[PDB]
Amino acid sequence: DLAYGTGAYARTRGNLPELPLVNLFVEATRSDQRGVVLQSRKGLVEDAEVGTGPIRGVFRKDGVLGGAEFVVSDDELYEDGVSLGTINGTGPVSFAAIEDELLVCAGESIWSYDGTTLDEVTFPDGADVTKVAYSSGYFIALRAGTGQWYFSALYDGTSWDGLDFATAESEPDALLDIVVLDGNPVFFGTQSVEFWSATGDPDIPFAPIQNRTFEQGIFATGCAVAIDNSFFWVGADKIVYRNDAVPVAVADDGIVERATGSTDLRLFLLIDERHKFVCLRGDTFTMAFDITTNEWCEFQSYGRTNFRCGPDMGDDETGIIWRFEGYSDNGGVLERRFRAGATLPGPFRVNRLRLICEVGTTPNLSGEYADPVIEMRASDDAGNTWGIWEGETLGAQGNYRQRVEWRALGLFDDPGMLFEHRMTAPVSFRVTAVTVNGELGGRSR
Amino acid sequence: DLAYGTGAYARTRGNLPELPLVNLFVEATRSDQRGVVLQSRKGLVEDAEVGTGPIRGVFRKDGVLGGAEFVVSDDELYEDGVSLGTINGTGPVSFAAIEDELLVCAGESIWSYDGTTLDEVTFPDGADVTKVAYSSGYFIALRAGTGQWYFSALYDGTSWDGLDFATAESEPDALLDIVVLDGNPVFFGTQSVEFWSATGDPDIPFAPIQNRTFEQGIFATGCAVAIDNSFFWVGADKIVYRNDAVPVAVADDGIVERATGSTDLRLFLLIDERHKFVCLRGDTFTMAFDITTNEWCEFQSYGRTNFRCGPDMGDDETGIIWRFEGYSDNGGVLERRFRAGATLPGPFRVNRLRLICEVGTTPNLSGEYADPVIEMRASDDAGNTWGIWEGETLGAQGNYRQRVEWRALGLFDDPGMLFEHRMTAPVSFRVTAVTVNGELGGRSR
Amino acid sequence: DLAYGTGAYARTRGNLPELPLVNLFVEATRSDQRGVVLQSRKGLVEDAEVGTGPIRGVFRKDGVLGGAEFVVSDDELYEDGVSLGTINGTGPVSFAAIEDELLVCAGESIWSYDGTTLDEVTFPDGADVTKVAYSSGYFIALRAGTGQWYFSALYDGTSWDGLDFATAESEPDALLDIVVLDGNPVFFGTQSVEFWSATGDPDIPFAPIQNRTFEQGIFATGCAVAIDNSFFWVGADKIVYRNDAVPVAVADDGIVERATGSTDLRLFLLIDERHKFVCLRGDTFTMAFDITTNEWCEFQSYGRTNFRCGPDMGDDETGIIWRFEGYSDNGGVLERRFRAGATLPGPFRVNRLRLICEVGTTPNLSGEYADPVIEMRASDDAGNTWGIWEGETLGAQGNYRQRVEWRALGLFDDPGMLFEHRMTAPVSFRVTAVTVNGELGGRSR
Amino acid sequence: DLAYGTGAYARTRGNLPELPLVNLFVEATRSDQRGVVLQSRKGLVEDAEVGTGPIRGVFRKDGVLGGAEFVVSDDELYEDGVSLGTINGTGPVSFAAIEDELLVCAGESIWSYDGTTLDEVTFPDGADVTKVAYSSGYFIALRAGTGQWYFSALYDGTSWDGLDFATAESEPDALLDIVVLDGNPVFFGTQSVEFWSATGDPDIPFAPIQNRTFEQGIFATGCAVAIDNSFFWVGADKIVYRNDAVPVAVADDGIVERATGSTDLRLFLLIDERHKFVCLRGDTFTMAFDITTNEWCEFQSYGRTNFRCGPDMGDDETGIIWRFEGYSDNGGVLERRFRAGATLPGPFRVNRLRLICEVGTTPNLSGEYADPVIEMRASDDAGNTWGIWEGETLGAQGNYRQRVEWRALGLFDDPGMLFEHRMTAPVSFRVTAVTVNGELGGRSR
Amino acid sequence: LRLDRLQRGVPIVDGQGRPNTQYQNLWQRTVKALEADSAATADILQELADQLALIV
Amino acid sequence: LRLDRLQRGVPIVDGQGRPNTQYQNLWQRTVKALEADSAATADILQELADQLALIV
Amino acid sequence: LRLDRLQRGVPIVDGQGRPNTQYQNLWQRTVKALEADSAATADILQELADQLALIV
Repeated sequence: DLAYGTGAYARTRGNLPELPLVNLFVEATRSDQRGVVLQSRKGLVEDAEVGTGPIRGVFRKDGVLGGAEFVVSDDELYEDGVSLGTINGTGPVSFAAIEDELLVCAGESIWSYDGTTLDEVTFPDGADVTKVAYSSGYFIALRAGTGQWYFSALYDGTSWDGLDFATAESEPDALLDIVVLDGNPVFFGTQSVEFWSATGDPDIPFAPIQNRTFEQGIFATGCAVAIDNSFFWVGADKIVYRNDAVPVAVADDGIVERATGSTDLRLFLLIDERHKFVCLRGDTFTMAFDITTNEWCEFQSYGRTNFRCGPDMGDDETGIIWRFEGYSDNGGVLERRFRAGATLPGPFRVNRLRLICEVGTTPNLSGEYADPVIEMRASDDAGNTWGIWEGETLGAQGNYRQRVEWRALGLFDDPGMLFEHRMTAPVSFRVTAVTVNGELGGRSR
Repeated sequence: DLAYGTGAYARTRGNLPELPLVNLFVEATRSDQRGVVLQSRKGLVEDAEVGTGPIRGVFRKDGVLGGAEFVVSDDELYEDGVSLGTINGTGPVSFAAIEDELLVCAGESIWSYDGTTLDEVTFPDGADVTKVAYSSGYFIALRAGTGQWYFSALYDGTSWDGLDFATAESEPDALLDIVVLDGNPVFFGTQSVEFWSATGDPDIPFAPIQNRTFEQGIFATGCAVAIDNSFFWVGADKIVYRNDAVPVAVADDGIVERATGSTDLRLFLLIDERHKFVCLRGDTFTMAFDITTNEWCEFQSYGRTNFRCGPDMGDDETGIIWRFEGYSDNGGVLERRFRAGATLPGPFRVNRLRLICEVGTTPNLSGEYADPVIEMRASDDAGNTWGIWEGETLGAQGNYRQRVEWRALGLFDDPGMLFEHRMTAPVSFRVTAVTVNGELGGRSR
Repeated sequence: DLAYGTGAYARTRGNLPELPLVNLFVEATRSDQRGVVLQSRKGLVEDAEVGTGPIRGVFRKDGVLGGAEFVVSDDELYEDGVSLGTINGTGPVSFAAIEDELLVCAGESIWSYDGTTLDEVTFPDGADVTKVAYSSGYFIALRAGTGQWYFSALYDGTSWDGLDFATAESEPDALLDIVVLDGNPVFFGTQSVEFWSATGDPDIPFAPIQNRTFEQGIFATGCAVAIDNSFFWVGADKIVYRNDAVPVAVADDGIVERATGSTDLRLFLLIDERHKFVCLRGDTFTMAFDITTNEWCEFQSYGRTNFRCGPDMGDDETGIIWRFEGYSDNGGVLERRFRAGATLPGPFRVNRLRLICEVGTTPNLSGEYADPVIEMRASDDAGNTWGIWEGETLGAQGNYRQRVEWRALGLFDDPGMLFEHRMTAPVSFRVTAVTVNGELGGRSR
Repeated sequence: DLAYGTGAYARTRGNLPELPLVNLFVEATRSDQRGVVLQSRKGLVEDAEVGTGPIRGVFRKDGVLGGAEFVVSDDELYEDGVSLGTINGTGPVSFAAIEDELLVCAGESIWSYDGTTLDEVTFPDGADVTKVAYSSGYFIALRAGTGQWYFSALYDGTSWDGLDFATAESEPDALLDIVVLDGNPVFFGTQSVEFWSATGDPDIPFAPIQNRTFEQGIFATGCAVAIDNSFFWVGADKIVYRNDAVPVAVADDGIVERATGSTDLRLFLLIDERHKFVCLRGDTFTMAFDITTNEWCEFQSYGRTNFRCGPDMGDDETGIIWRFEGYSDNGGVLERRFRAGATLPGPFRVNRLRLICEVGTTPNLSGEYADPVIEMRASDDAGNTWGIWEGETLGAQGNYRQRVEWRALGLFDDPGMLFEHRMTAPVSFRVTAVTVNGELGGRSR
Repeated sequence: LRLDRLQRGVPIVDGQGRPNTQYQNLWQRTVKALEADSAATADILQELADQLALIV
Repeated sequence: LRLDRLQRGVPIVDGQGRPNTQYQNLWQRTVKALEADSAATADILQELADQLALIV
Repeated sequence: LRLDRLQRGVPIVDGQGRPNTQYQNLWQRTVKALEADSAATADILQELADQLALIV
């Protein structure tokens, strides 16, 4: 039995062997003695086409403004597929909504929509607002370049007072993000993380919770996500931290090494039926951390340098909103790649390689993908140099008794053996186990 | 010794093997060395036939109005089988009663009954009420479509003031449900869960518990119950959560997968002698989570697409109230199905499959059920394709030494073996163990 | 070595094998390596014959009214064998006494005694009183049928004021029991349990402790006892609960199954030298839960459908007071029954069954009980059908080397073996261990 | 499988064997079954040439004065390479900055820069200031030789009042250091550590936290750093302590031995991708405690008696600021040395010594380093006397299957065997394991 | 609501050190009483200054 | 009499989460001070109303 | 300045039962407010005795 990489571990420092997990994530199961399996992420299909440019943010609340959607395609605002106006700003888009009023921030200005028209919100001193949030009946706006944050009127976001502001005393530099945790605001600056709580006093509505700050400030705007009564944020050292009694670095050495090579990082949310993926997106990667299994994985899109689905299921190049359905990425090819290997203290002959996986589940009876092809390649020098791809079939529809066997391979030595498996068919795929030199029995499979 | 499925794990993603548990639940025992035994759920027997329509709610409190039978059939209210009037509303029915007043809410309006006449309760602004509860001498009513709740006067549910109102600040959308935990009201909205307590003040009767909220919401009204000084609720992500310092997802991947396939979910309660079942009911399934054993089981009714028993022991089609009695389901049959299997590394020969179970306990001596038949069906491709059912006899009345055995089941290769056992006789059933290739026989039996 | 049933586990649902323990309880010991032994309860001996009807309650306090005992016989109060008056009420009898006054409640009215005469206490509105108690210098009386509890004056139970009442706001139905835990009253209602604390304020002497209520109510009056800074009470679902941070169900499935078959349940207390038994008494059973060992046992009386001794060492078809002494029940026969069994995967040959127990400790030299007889029977169908009793002798006085052995038991197949041992002598008895197929070879025993 | 030293343990007392770790640190990994590997530190490459003397402090805050570089080369202040003025000498340099004010202290006086000119700040009584910090809107300064510390006005560093001072009562000697932890100042003196918190009162801004002090003082000024929601300090007994409810000594016996032999100690912090090194620097050594792995390593620069990089990544005798890249230490040689071995009860024959390390990853193809040389040197008398270095090749570029193995080491005896491995090439290096008497296999490597 | 005492056999802290609902809400009541009575004292000071000004 | 403060190295909670005697009694003292102070404030209000009446 | 409430997910107690810095300082602030408010109440009583005589 070979142990596969349960999490994406690609550490280029030290030339350590890499175990990349592409479009596959570990999920606990009860039907297997091992208890865990590798399952494929669902493909992306077009839920709706809105706008022309990249989607900067999608907002959808059933109880807000009749449940209509709000999408910031490029620099315009669209509601129910109808353009409302032009939005100025180049940063990440933040939404803050109440029963009848919606506020949109793009990095420099605040815009208000109440179901009638879109109007620019007059801000004190005409300053730029990094992002806008809502908490305990108030609207919180972070002024760009300063450590002071303003709060609007009670259930009113179009009236901002110059004296209605509070300053993060312990932070001598500008704030960058806000997260509403436990109904209270949490401020992420470049140097510290501050906890504030509502007071119920109209004069001073929010007060800072003393003796609790984290010196690992946020890296940039939009790098904090609130999940499961906690939050995950990218620190100033390009390290992902989770909120606890003392913050813990949930990102291993490989994740931090990959992040350090990227200039822009964005932390957002991906939702599967029971899986919550904290997705960190860089220039050329998009790595998702699953909190249910506490494990990292990598999402990739075929033919592109980065995953198509961005924050809020928005395409990063076109105006397509994506949703998880089927196993075809935009009707194309979905790639699932993983590695299984072992370290050997001496010579080891490999006669069979069995891949206990799912078979005979193809929805296509004819065509190119009637018999899907899964390829394997072997390496002895810790994955540095690889052999040719040898491909087998997962069996046609109904061939549930299919053996995924790659038998007769040669000798492996001190560095160890590493086999890479890749599947590029738009059908379901699940990996249960990988074994070497199994028993040869059978019954007319 | 084969390992059977202690819980209902039917996950179709990745074509994982399924271990359905129909009408059987795991219970701890002291007699055997394993300490776990599968027991049959008791059958449903009619207790009262009231109303020519589906039963929406049943109320019984001995100290309230003399302990009368207050039930709600289609557009109808019944007291001890006597109609009191017509109730308007198409949502779940909620009751709130004190020594001499009973308030019923069907999702549209509030109806008051004092033992003499059934009246409609006037509400501020003539709005619609989703849920009505009682807490610390006050009657709480959630306004439909808004995040506001109104509290009545002291022990008077017919007097509601337009100023007696409170708003859930942490959640800007509308509230959906309310439970009473430890004598205090807990409010479930679409985006947050709020804790409130009665701070002894007549002018302000309830105040929120600061810095204690859950970022998860509630799927819909009626999806929250309370058993062990704690509450279970279906989150906005179709995941069942248990109350704790940090809510825990007590629903596994298969349960959430089945829930996501249903457009309507209802959480209610079932009571067995010691077992507390939190029952999540969809359009085509009914999964009961056992509080004592922390395991999921499936309840089905023969000839129906869903379990007949709904909330408060009420039938979903006819005005019959059910009560766990015997095993006969409405005078019909009761299906008890389970699976026992194993994963194999190579070839394996199954000479004998023995089922250590309940035998010789049939109350019938002359009918077709004088000797019940239990059918076993074997599969080699992880349950995808099955063989023909083979029947065994559980023994006549008094045959306590009957052996349930299947011989010469063949050879099972790599993917593993899976045997499904189904018993559809209206007599008591119990499964202790499943053994493969056991020792040979002893004395005469 | 055979593992005998350490606790009474008789579950008739599913026809599980039963291991009933009669008049025997598990006690930890240091003499033997196994650590635990089975000890027989002492017999019932004369202590006082008071009245004619059943003893509904016995009160004894050295510092109260000179230390004279107060016994409630059929409709009659007695002090030192002298009747004091006819008491009204068919409910459980409750006593509340201070150094100069005793209050007796029979479920309908309160009676006061002060060493001179017995009188009826004038209660507000002439309402029926469920039960009375004493706490922190006040007398508490629960109004029958309502959720009202009244408190008397300071150290005086004859003056009750109508306005001196308090309510359980979180409980809209009637209260049923009170327990004085840690100087403070705890109220058991049908649907909730409330914690109250004494206050130094004389206008309001008691205040409810917020955020600590158990929704498991009480079955009926007299179903709550206090041991070792905790309390045990029967819930509304006929489940025995022990007070903790969260109430814990100390009764397994068998106890609740037996309880549900009984209409009336009474929870009272029995005391051995170190063993504090919380005894649940039903229509046809009496089962004691041991505090020290956290295990259950059955108490039985020969020739009667239930244990002869009830609450406060009082009888039900007589007026004799019972005390624990010797090993003869009312000078008659004391029965000790237990079972030792094992489950087998195949055939097993039992040649010798040894019972390491008490031998040669009989107090009688002549007579019928000079050589006590212990009988054993065997069952191969998990106790459904038994063989003929085979009797051995425990040895005469001084035969401390006597061996309790049964030879040539035979062969036992798949379902397992179960041996039931019964002794019915008024002599002492204790079981140390049961062994199967022991080693031969002794020395002139 | 030889066990190598995971941390620098050089204890000269008792002539214990020494296990130095030079330019290598333990890093946890997931690819290897052993979990941990030895990773090389990155080489120093010049980033900016500022001044003509040793760097005393480097300040770079993006939100302060446009994110300019403030460097203290010797006794001069430089802004982005432009001289600003002359600063006082001997004492270590401390910075305290806000959005428009920057205070620099050098142990004698305070200098203020507001973006226009550098002005000396007049201190009360003309006393000397040792340390300057910023906390909760105030500027804190330590008067030299006294146990009282002064605080300035709100957001103003040039306004110090003689009456705005607070004294540490529990420490009668002078204070030496300040650490801003959790937004509050912590004062390190020669005899105690004081915790102070901002109370928000304008007249008295800071109050001490009573019943929270550490009896261990600080060795000197600049020996306290803050990281990971805690602080590290050097006690008066030259032992490194971590902050906790009870401070722990993270320095072992060897670390204290090295510290005691030096007269000057400086504690600073170094950052690698995921590694936070608390670096303690003496006159002839520079050790680093890893936060993530809790292990001590040693950093050295070739040709110099101590590590080149001082506090704030500045050179110790030249005006060069360093950065970590390419393992080419200033264009020279980066030495990596470590020791493996084991103790033996008797004779032991070593025939092969294999090193699982980096192979074929050199970026040089025409230079003397096209093939790097790693030298092993063996010892039998616990490392006291050593043999001749024997060199092996790590392989040319692309040779990923190179075997780094010595041959026929010989007989070793009771004291044990100790092998020292040293590589001095400017290439990446990593050690996974050291194996003794490995299996003799292979395939055309 | 009268401020409640701490019960001997009741835990106010969970397994991981967090405070439970009962202790959290009890602390909330105590702090609310602090703020309310401090506001009452401030009002007493203000109205007493008014009394000194106007009456004497 | 004086309200003590929590010590750094003194535990206020037991292994199972229950409060010990010291912390329980200290909280008792704090809450008793709360109630006494509130009663004093109520007496201040009553006597101040009486003062207003008598000066008027 | 303002007395803070106890957070749901923040532990106020360490592993061994000792109170952490945050809870210790919160208790310090609460007790300091107690002493300050009690001193204010005593001053109110004393000056009320002074002024009960002043107006008369």
